[PDB]
Amino acid sequence: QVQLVQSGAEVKKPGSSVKVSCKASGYTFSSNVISWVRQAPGQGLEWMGGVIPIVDIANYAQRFKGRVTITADESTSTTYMELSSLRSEDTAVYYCASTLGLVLDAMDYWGQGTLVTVSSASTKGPSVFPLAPCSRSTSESTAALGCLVKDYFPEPVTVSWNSGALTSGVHTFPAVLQSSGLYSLSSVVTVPSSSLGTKTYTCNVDHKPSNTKVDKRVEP
Amino acid sequence: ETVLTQSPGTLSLSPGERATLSCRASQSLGSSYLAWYQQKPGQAPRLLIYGASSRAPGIPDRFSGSGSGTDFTLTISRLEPEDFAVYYCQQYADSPITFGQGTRLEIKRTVAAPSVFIFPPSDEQLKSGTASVVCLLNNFYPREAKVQWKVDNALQSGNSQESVTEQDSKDSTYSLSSTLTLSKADYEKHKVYACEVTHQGLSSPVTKSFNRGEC
Repeated sequence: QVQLVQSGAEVKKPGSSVKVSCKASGYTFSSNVISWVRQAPGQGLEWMGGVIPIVDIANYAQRFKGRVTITADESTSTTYMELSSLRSEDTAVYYCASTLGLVLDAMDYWGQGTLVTVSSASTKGPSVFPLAPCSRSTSESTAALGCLVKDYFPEPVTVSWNSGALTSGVHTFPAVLQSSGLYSLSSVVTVPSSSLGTKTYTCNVDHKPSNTKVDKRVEP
Repeated sequence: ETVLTQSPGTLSLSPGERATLSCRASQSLGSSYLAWYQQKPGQAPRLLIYGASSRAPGIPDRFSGSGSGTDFTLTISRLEPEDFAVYYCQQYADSPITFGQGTRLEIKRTVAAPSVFIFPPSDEQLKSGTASVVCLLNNFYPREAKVQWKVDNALQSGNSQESVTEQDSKDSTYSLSSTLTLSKADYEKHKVYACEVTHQGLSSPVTKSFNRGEC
């Protein structure tokens, strides 16, 4: 199976530098060109450059010239993308991809991506706060409850409700990276208004990097 | 650099229908140097078309590409559920390679107004010097919605973040959460906290609010 396997997620402080690897295997003939393309969360695709492994000649998008270096180790069928002077705008998933033959070309095989997060944060478990209505009109057939999972690092957290017994009507939102460099996320459930105050709703938050497990019973 | 502009920004269709996606380049690309990709959440892009009109290996025949010069089209003759995704064009006529901004191909359904909820900050949070106020827009369609935060009728800006769920695989709606963040000091300076929601399903914007002190 033709495969491009990239190195794992990275966290780097602003001003620092990151190096991501991409190991090709299963090619009958090694690719002429490996390209690197990134994508900031929620945004579009941005081509960075490429390299021709057999001669180790890279080419670059001029907006990254002088900050990006792409290199090849033909002996291990690995290529590397190094990006220096990191800023918040560099937080993105970085992909390697082989091309149909040329440097300026379409890309047919892609690596799984490497998330690079530019943050000054250290590992930190979340604070878990209830989201509960203070009032709710009678003209409301549904009510909402939730929990705010705030100020943690790095991703991910896993949020369940009622120890996993409650899945219908749940929305766990994409986390946002705050200007503090910590993540925050909400998870909510909607219920019939008559269930509010007759049933118990507890959110369970698991954050493996900090070995944190928190249950929060949500009440007004 | 060559700029690629895709249209429409969002294409809303049903399975079985024909989808036409457009890419317009700021300069001629010839009849070759354009590719189309599909991307689903959490996955790498998948090549569909190269050389403007050639299907990539294993791509079904319902996908086709046409065009030359500045105007290119991707057609999906009969949509499958698995085709609802974001689509990008890519030009490679000269360096740097550039992509279009993407077209969101989503499932069309009847307009659905969001159910809107506001949540005051907890006393637990307040202990630590920060107050987060959260507004939930639940199960709405189409995707376009605007949240404005007001604090004693003062329109807020720069102190909120929001995120949106992927279109639901069963009911075809979206949900959105917005968080207003303020120091405890500022939070306590004010009384009325409101989130105003504008959406096609609402004859006029809906506001949910609370008063600090009663909540």
